[PDB]
Amino acid sequence: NSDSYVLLSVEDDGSFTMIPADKVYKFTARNKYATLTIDEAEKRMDKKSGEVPRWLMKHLDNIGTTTTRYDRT
Amino acid sequence: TTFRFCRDCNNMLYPREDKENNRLLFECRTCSYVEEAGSPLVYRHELITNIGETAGVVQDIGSDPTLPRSDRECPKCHSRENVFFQSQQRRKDTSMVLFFVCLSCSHIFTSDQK
Amino acid sequence: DNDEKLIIRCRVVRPAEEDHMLKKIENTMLENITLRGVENIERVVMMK
Amino acid sequence: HKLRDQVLKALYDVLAKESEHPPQSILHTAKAIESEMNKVNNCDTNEAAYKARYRIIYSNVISKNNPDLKHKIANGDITPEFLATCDAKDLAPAPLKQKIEEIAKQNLYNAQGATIERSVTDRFTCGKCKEKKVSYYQLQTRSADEPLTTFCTCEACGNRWKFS
Ligand SMILES: [Zn+2]
Ligand SMILES: [Zn+2]
Ligand SMILES: [Zn+2]
Repeated sequence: NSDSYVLLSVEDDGSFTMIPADKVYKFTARNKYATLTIDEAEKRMDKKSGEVPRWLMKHLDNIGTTTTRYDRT
Repeated sequence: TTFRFCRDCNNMLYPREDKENNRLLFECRTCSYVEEAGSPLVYRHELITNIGETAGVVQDIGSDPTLPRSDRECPKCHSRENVFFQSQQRRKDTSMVLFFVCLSCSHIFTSDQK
Repeated sequence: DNDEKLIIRCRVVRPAEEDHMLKKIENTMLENITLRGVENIERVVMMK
Repeated sequence: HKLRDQVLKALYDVLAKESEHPPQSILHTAKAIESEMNKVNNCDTNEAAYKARYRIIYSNVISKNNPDLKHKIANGDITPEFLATCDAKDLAPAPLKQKIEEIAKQNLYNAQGATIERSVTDRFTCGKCKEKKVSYYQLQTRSADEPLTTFCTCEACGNRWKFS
């Protein structure tokens, strides 16, 4: 819907400048929670286990592999 | 039986057991939020069901013209108008019980007397 | 037999990692264990 | 002597726990030893079926529905009788009894099958017994150049035939 929108932003005096919008972008958080690796992900996806462990991510985090960006910083 | 989500981050909570305090603690696999479980019920298969004959009701079922009309009354408002229609579930063993919906009391009632 | 709700209580005995093992053992005992009769024979009815 | 002490202690517990108190505790342990010594007379702790009959009588006592089994077992209904009874369906209680016979009647009816009834008339005549009890039925088989078949069967004996 990036065409039809128009902006009513109040100014300090109360002025309403018309800024015709051009595009709209959507942002999500990412790697907030120590994301995993595609390779070992494929090995979990394959039928090596009939069901993968429920706390397997907790065990990997206790191992310390692929930690958070904040923890690495 | 419902699937709770972590209030910090809308993700599927999983059950995991305390190692020593012997309680189910729904820990988030995304973030570190954890929550104790109200009941020891976790999983439920329910291999037999009989449900679905009733719902799908809108507040203006009678606004559609195609439903038939009768003269049995609603046993709350006593108005003689009604809308009747059969089960909304269709199995090969669903019953010929009927569902009667009125406009005055706006109420659903049946014709079974067992 | 005479209770109002017939119940079975079972546990795994061995001197973490419980749910999926117990679910698979549940699925196995439901799918495999014969009771009486002879398998590959189904519902049976009586004509006069 | 593990079983002959354990079941005696079980009957000690399930007779002291009654509202019918034991001031005749010597009579009640006489009842308990009589119960256990006829109980062994099936098995003598040498057969695996010993514990099953014990579980039947034990949880019939501790059932509640009914509690009146305690009163009738303390005021009569002697214990060497109640190995040879095997009346577990028959006792504790009678509403559950009449429930079971309604269930058995329902199952015996529902296990019966299809009984399509073959309406008869006297219009034709059989070939075997030559009776006019023709279980007639009508249907079309051949191509478009004809009407129906006039299928025939006799119901008095079983003779199927056809009319031209
Ligand atoms: Zn979370
Ligand atoms: Zn009404
Ligand atoms: Zn005949």
